[PDB]
Amino acid sequence: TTVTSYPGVYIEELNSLALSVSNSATAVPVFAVDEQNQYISEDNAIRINSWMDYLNLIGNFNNEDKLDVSVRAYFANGGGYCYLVKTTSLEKIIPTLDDVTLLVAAGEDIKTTVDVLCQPGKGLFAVFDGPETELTINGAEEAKQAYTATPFAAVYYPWLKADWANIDIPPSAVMAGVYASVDLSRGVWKAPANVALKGGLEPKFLVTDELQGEYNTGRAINMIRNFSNTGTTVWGARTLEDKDNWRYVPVRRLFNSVERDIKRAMSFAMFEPNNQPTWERVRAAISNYLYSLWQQGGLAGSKEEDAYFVQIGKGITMTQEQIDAGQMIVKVGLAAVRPAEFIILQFTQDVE
Amino acid sequence: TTVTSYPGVYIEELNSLALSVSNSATAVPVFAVDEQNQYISEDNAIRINSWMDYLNLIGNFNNEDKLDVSVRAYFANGGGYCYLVKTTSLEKIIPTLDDVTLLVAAGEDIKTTVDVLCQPGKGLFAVFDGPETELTINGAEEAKQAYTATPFAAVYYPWLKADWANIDIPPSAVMAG
Amino acid sequence: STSTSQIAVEYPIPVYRFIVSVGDEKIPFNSVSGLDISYDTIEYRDGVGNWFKMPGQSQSTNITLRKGVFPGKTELFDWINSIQLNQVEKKDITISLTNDAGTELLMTWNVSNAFPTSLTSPSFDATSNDIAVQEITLMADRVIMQAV
Amino acid sequence: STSTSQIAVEYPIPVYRFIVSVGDEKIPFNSVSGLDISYDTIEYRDGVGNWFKMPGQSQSTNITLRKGVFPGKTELFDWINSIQLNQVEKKDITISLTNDAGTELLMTWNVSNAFPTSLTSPSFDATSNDIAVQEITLMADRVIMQAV
Amino acid sequence: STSTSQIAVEYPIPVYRFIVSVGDEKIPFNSVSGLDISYDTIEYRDGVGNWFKMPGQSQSTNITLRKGVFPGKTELFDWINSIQLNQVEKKDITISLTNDAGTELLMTWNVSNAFPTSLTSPSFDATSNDIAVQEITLMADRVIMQAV
Repeated sequence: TTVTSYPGVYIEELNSLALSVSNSATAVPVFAVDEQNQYISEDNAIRINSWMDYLNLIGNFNNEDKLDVSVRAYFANGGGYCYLVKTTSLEKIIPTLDDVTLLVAAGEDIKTTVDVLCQPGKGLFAVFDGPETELTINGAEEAKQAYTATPFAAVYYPWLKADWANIDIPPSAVMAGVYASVDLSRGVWKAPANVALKGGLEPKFLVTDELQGEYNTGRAINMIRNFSNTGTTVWGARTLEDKDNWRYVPVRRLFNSVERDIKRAMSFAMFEPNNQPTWERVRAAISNYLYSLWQQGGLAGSKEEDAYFVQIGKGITMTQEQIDAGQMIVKVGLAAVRPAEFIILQFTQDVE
Repeated sequence: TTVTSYPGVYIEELNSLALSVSNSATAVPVFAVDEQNQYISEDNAIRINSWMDYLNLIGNFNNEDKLDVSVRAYFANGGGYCYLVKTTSLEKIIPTLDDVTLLVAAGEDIKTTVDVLCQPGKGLFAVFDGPETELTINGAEEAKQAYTATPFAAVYYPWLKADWANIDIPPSAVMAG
Repeated sequence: STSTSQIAVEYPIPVYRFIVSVGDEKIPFNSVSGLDISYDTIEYRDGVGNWFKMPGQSQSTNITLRKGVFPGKTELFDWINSIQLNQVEKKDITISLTNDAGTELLMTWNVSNAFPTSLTSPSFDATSNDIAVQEITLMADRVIMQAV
Repeated sequence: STSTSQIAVEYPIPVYRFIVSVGDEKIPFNSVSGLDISYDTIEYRDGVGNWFKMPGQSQSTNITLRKGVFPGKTELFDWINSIQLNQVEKKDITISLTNDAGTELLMTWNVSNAFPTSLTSPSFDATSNDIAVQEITLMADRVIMQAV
Repeated sequence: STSTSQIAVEYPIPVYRFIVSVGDEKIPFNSVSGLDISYDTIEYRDGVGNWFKMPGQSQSTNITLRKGVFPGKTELFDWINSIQLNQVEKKDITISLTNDAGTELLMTWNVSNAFPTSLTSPSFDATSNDIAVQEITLMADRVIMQAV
């Protein structure tokens, strides 16, 4: 690289791109890497703290690599540190790593691993790609058939393209950075839609509004489409579940984030005596956290007693039988905010 | 329900309702239970200490059951522990149980048993329901004719309704609480 | 002839038996003071005669915990020593009135985001028969009182 | 049946046995006072409702040492007499709780850069049965408390 | 229960810890004042009713740095003494809010082409308990504020 013999200064001339670092507490993605990738090994995650950290692992930035153009688009949008796990050993390493929240397919088939590791208990959310082909409003319900109906997944359709990238960029890798950029500036409870992409991105296929109405309904495919005043922007917040409970990705990612923070407060109660002075410390630790989250506007309620409730007790939640087994049962409820998705203007010709 | 192998924590997601417990020294009701109830047996009282205790005896909360919606309305208003006696063996178990004070018909015909066990000596008070039909100011003295003139009984007329309950709730079960 | 379970329901609670828990630790304290809610009052008054009184801006909660000096342990001092410029670890304090040999709480107070100011060293005194005691003072927000 | 080595670990430390050491000298003192940490609090409050409380600027440490008047010795006075305009010799003061006939310290406080203000002369009083005592007051920085 | 790395991201920055660097030198200052952007406003208004407001000509930046008098050092004075007719050495001033024992900057202001006018001598005063302080005033251009 550079060899330094005299103290001096050095006025080397080279074109290397440098991206500014960001720290994200809530979004740590795991990029699925294909086999025939000679840089990372099987069965260990390589933590990449920054774009410079990634640019030391590989020698040159490669335009032809699907992994290279996906990682650069991730760090240009504001992503923090991420892990790089190969896709065949992917189901063994994600349970080892504690603080992993996102699971990102950078143009990879992770549909086998997402069914077996995305459970209601585990905190993994899994954003992956739409189909690379230009689809139709006509054969539209067959494209939604290819994806599973899990509530933990979101599909973003158009593979983005850039002037620096030779190949088209998978859209899930830019959305791991948009998730980290939204939650840092406005919070996890805010939806990641109508946010502009900071990198030099634009969609490969311009999407009509009538086509987006087909895909938004049943197994919803969010779409990245260009607006003349905003540039390119994300235009969906819906998961793959059509049920009214987990329809939107800000509600699903809020519940994933809250239960991870409650996991850390219940870590200190581990292996403490199972009696009442522990339970009133478990309840007090959760009640502080949900109150300060409600004060940030994360939970929807005018009255503080409407936003959440916590219930521990020997009469209430756990039996005398279950206490002797070693169990401790808490009930938490939350009231998330839903995003306004449609705005209907009525224009009247007479003013009255 | 839940199986625990590693120590950890568990972030199971399920909708189950939990009611806070209360201890009442003065009011211990006995809920009359109809036959064709597969959960309780004849000729023994089942002490239900809490709503969670009741929710272990039956698997699911049932909107269609007259007993289910009456017990949940009882514990939501602040009732303590209660007994569940079937209505045909009801006249044998209430003399066995010492501290029973209330006798609650949760939509049941206990007019035969109330005449034979509510005496001036025994400490039983018996709250039961009004008629389920919407009555009149016009035929009003015939509806009072259906009930006995004992001093130990009170009749609360309108069968209450709730958004969680599919059927209408008998008003005597909310009045034990 | 009061029964012993009637006293648990009807009688007032004595102050001297309590548990203080600072964060994840629980440490025995000699006395706890302060810990009260307060509100400023806003008063509007106009010319026709009506006088509006309102609850206003809440006041900051200031707590004082008192504790004797024990020979191996300084973890009240290490909390206040860790203050670099404005960064300190804030933690939740819970006071809880208990029974004798406390396996059962009777009342519970909860304090949020408490951080230390003004640790007070003992007054060394050659003609005194006392234990070395220390007061730590905490500034916090949101005292709430929980039943049982 | 508490053993005598259990009391050395579990029991609180009495205040009355202590060693004060002013610079290189060690001198017997009757009482030591003050010697506490303190912090101002900075409070930010904006319109959406969130209220930030921070530890702020530290406060200056002021210590008061009390000592009886002995017939040959004035070396508390010679320290405060040596103040020319702003130049005084600052020295470190250490207080240390000890055992009986102290060969073993239990706790230790350390004061840095202490210099004297306000030496107080005894109050001569013809109807009093007291010893002539003197208080010296010290301004300093950085009280730290050391275990053993 | 705020973590200590959350306070580094969410909490406001206290003013009292800062580094001033005048050219190649860095010198400790007591206070820095002024240092603000400003713009004149141009207003056009015609007869049909529309009113145009515009940002106009920028204003000159005037900074005031305050510093106590130290016995060996006059390098605020030697800068203002070197003014021959219109020739003075202009140099860049950077203010930077830091943490305690600053190894890490939090905010940074940059001033370009600052040169001294109006060095203020201390007010000698026989009945005052103050330090000899000096204000120097700087005229400059282009205050910019840099994150970290």
